[PDB]
Amino acid sequence: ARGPKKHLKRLAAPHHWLLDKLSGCYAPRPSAGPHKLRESLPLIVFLRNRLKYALNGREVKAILMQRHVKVDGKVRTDTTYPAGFMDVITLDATNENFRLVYDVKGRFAVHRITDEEASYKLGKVKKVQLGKKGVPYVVTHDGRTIRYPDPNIKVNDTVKIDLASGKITDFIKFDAGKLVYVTGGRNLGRIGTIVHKERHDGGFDLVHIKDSLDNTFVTRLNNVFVIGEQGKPYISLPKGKGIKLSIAEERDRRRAQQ
Amino acid sequence: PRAPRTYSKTYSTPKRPYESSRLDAELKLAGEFGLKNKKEIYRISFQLSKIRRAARDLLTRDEKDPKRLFEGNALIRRLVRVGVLSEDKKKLDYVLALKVEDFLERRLQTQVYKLGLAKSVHHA
Amino acid sequence: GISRDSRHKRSATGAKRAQFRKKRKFELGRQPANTKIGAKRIHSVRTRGGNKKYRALRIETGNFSWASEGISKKTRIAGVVYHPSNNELVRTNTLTKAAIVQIDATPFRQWFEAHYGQTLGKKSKNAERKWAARAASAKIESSVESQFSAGRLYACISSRPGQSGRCDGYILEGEELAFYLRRLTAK
Amino acid sequence: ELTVQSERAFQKQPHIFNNPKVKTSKRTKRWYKNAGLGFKTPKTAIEGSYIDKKCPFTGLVSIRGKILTGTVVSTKMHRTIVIRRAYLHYIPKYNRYEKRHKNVPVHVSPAFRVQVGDIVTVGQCRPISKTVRFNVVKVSAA
RNA sequence: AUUGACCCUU
RNA sequence: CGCCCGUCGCUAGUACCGAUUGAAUGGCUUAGUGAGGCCUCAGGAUCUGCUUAGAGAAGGGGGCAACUCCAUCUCAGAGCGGAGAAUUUGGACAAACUUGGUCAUUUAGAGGAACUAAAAGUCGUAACAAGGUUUCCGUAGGUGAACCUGCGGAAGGAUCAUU
RNA sequence: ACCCACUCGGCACCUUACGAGAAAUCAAAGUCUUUGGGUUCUGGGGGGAGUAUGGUCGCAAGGCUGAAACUUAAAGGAAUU
RNA sequence: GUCGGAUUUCCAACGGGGCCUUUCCUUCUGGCUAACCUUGAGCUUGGCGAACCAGGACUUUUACUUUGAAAAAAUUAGAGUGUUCAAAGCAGGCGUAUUGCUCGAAUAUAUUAGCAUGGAAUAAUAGAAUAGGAC
RNA sequence: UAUCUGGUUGAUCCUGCCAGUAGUCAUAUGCUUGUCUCAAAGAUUAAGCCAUGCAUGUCUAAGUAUAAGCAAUUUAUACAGUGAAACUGCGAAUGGCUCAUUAAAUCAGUUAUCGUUUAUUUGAUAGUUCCUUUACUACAUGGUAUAACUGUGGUAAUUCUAGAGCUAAUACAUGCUUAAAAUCUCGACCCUUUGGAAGAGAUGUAUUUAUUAGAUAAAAAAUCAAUGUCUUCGGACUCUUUGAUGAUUCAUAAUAACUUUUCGAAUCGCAUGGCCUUGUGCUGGCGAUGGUUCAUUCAAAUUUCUGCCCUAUCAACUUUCGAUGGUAGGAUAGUGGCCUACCAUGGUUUCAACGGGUAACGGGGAAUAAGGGUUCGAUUCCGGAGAGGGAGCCUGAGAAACGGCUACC
RNA sequence: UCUUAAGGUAGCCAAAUGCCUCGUCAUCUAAUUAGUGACGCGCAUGAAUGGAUUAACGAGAUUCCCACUGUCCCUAUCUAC
Repeated sequence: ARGPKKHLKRLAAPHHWLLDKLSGCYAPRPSAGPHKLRESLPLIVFLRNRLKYALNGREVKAILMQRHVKVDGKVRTDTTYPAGFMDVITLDATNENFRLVYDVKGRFAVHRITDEEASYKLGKVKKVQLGKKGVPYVVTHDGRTIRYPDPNIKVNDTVKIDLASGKITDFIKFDAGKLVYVTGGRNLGRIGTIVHKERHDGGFDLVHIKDSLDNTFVTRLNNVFVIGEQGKPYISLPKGKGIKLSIAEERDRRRAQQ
Repeated sequence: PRAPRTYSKTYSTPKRPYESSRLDAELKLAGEFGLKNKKEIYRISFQLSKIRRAARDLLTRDEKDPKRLFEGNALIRRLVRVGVLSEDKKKLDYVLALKVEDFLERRLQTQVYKLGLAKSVHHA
Repeated sequence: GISRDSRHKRSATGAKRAQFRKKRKFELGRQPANTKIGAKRIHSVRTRGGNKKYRALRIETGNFSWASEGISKKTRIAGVVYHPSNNELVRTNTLTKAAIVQIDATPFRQWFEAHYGQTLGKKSKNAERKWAARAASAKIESSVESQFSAGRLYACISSRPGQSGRCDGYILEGEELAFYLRRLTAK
Repeated sequence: ELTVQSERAFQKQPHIFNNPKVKTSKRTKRWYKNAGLGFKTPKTAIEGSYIDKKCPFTGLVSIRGKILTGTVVSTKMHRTIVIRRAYLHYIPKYNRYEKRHKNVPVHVSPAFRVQVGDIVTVGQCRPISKTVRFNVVKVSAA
């Protein structure tokens, strides 16, 4: 009590960080920012464990302070800056762009992308409102707010954002027959092809979702993130394309193509 | 504090401390496989009981169950790789019917004597 | 140390709860303003997250609204005449919300004069056309005119002086006016 | 609730205005709303004379969260009644249940007339009183 | 018709 | 010549009752006194801004010797204000004591009265045989002690039986 | 009123063991390790002890409720010679 | 016939859907025309409709059971991986080893409660009776 | 990994317990003890008391330095340091420890905030002030005097501190930097009924006063008190159209005033660019630190449903004056008997209320388990509570904080 | 077993009954030949010469406590006669 917490113990950090239980009794508490604490990947862990570029929090601090790593077009020299879903982490050294997307097994994976692809990013709108002076605006899953949006945009839609300015270049509506990326729950990391939804007047809408292998599951409306249209997807997918092969099938795949 | 490092026992003592048949069998195994204590026999019996319990709880599951299939393949393959299971039978019946003597003869201590570097298991 | 939590209270079944916590800052209360009339005095009180409140003490004048005419002017308060909460507040002339007070209503009289060109109680072409167009609507009811004649209009405080620091109010009209006038005359 | 203005204060819907300048039929303006979730606004609440700022429809309270049902056991309180929710509690050791009940106190708007034995459904609102957290939204017995 | 009792361990 | 019951005697333990209008510790709880902080009625050291004012002792142009627009040390007389420490009014929160009230947990006691445990104590022989008056139950009375006796009941009786 | 044949309901009895039981024995004490028709009450080694304490009922005698400390390896049932 | 992984003339069972048998896939009204009376020398310019919309009619009231999201990590079971074995740990493994490439950190949810969802058998609960009953 | 054996007898079946037997992140203790890995550890009794030392401070290129502080350069006489102390800002509300209290309380899943606060983070977002108004007021931009520091120190004593002198600001109070479409009143005009031209004051945000809008899903004729657009007055009338939620007095917009004046940058770093009526002019970049408000994040506070050990040698409990509810107000960041004033007599309970005990913080979990269970969980994580016992507060976004203050014991 | 028959039972007790005696122990107090509670070989308690107990009552005897006070420390003053 008495005020907000500032430490984060190991075994209490989110499991999708792949942080070992030994080697320290604390984990980097993601600072306040664009994404929630649980569903965020701090730059410390991304540049220390995910990429192994830095062997120490000191080395990550040096990297961030001298500003090689820039997130979403801004340097973001915070040692535990919360970098969550759909963020672009750019390294000017070696000119490499990472898109922060989940893998098949619910973990933020490394995802090399080209410069033109890292130019833009997609964001799910969280709510559309009218700010002061009667200016409509939309808020995204990244905490971004866009003023004077296209009047057609509604809740649960997604926006392709130029990421250089505040303009929304494109937008995709949330409708049946649309390719999504389920973010959270048991199905964290599947490509969607929505079939339909249950409104469930009162809260917690559930949408039914079949991947490419004709496997159908159910997820929550807030839990589902649309990343393109049926056919071509707006952005690239990590290795595996998020289909959640069963454990036996994964065993066969490993034993054959080790 | 730091995370708790997990530890577990690797052996179990017999229920009846003084059984003539069990004592004679264990002393026979100790003498003919060159073991320092009966704790080694207890340890091998513990692992054998663990894998037998796993196999039994596997068999209680219906056929074509994904869990039964996967866990059966894993257990059988591990036993074959170590060498206590037959290299031609994945029936899992032998998985419910391994033997402490098989585990002991698979242990390295007798492997040196078998391959002929020892001339005696205690020399090994 | 005025508290505001319900852990000090008897349980709904009637059971006496035991002590669980020391009194907490986030569950505190503070003393009443007990606003009065004359020589306006405001003390700032710092609340959670800054968010200053204005404890009105002895506030002299307020802002009152005539809803039918859509007007609001700053007015002086003569005194409290009725309070549904406590008659002691009436006897003491204490200002709280929903307290009925008498006001001079002279700015309202001047506004009505300049707006309608109608006398109360006992020139230009533009002014005349405005008055003629706005006329045929100065027959509100007997009691508003009677209050204007007596010079003390009835108005109830709709603001909270001890919180916003203003004794803002609105003039009573129609069924509300008849209700409170009946309460006043019945004794 | 024989007369609307029995209390020392004047009862009216806050920020609802009845302009006296215009004098036509229906001189007093009554504000209502539908509560959502498929519940229908009673005609009594539509055309009544009560104010009752705690009504789901005419009042300023908003209904959201849990929705329960129960048979009322007490109507001896002003504008609030107590419903009995009877349920079975499972006990694994004995692999069977016991009868358990929970009395939840609820606020009933003058649009509803209920008596002991009536089966009413209520919905969660913000804390109305020390114990009342629900509002009656329907009655299923007569 | 009266008939009470008979040490400890083994 | 088995076993066995109870007084009485000895030794050692264990609780129980117990005057002391016992004691201690807390929980709530008639009342009373009531520190301190906080709001408030005042209070007002002290610090500090504004003006057409009057001069005791310099003054400078104007025909500078019968007059001056501003004035150096400058204030005792005036009014407009701002902050404002002691002190203090009424409150509201309320810590610590008394006599009360129980509640709960401990605890000291002169003395009293039981039970239990003890290789070989005394008095009887109540029970086990029809145990020599068949046993036992409930109740009542009596009595060194087991026990005796009345009334009703049981058989777990010493009778499964009188055509 | 008797005598026959049934029938319903009683107090019981004789025979046997399908069964049950430690046995004595039991047509229920059966249909209970092939364990479940419904339901109430009671017991958890022997003593201390139906005692102490509190409560409540009674005029009382006492009734109902009712421990523990401590002590002890047997008490006990049914049968056999 | 597929070097333990069979598109088939399989004529034997099982588990689900549809229709008729007095047996109803909760409606009064339009647009993307919809189980559509209108077919183009072979994706129709005119009715039905809830796999989607609205004002009346609701998951006949439940219990119960099926499935689905959640029930933090660590712990448990459990895939892997020569920590020299092991307890552990989540590490590691391979090059034209100048450059470098690369797998993994899965899988059960722990009474019950709440939320959706199929069923409706079993066990309850109401309807039309001095008809203020239904179309 | 579904197992028993010894003990009542002369012997037998039983009941029944005693004893054995195995395990224990269950302790203690005895004897013994060579290696490797790993590792609990003043919980129990005393949340008893504590000597001593340490455990909370903090700097950049980028808020203030003339230190009787240090080391000191010139391709330009038109401007390069490190900096102890002390102001200023932030932090010290995290962590760590412990388990005393606490039995529908905490806590566990589950909800709600349309019932609230929220430093920081992130994104977006402020051309309207000069309020007795064509000037009491500088924006090539202003005051106060306050720390450090300098002399004398006052006591045995503290992280005690005074009188005098300077001097800062991102400390404090005023204060201004535009040539934007557009409404309401004040009118000379003909005594009007399409009447309209001169120029003023208000129209930023904060105003949590009153009022209006925030609508919608289906074919004609109509005199009314006042033509509205074009308009041979003989007539056509189109252009009204503003979002979300399951749901609002929702977000926002608009109308009338009030504010004792919130904010709307008198703040810093970086090598220096371009324009020329070459003026110590005009224009200009990358930042740092502030800053309305809105979202976002970290949070917080309340909150729905269900679930907790033993006890009836606890059966009725709560209810002058809070117990249940209603109305109104106060207070709160907010809802609410949270508290006041008036009224009603309600609310819980054998489906165990209320009371008492706990050698009770709750959960994740642990030991042991054929199944079903039993016992344990102070303790590596989460959530509570506490800093010797209460109580009350300052500061702060956040504390009823204790390595903060005040008072009582 | 003796004296003249029996041999003080239940109770109660330094009691209004106990000599020794201001009994012994506990408690009450700073201190107690006092008071209360116990003890009992009780000179010389004890059962309608009634024993024990007992609510209520008492101008009965006694002990302590609170309240109160000129009883006292320690006296002073006033009024009437």
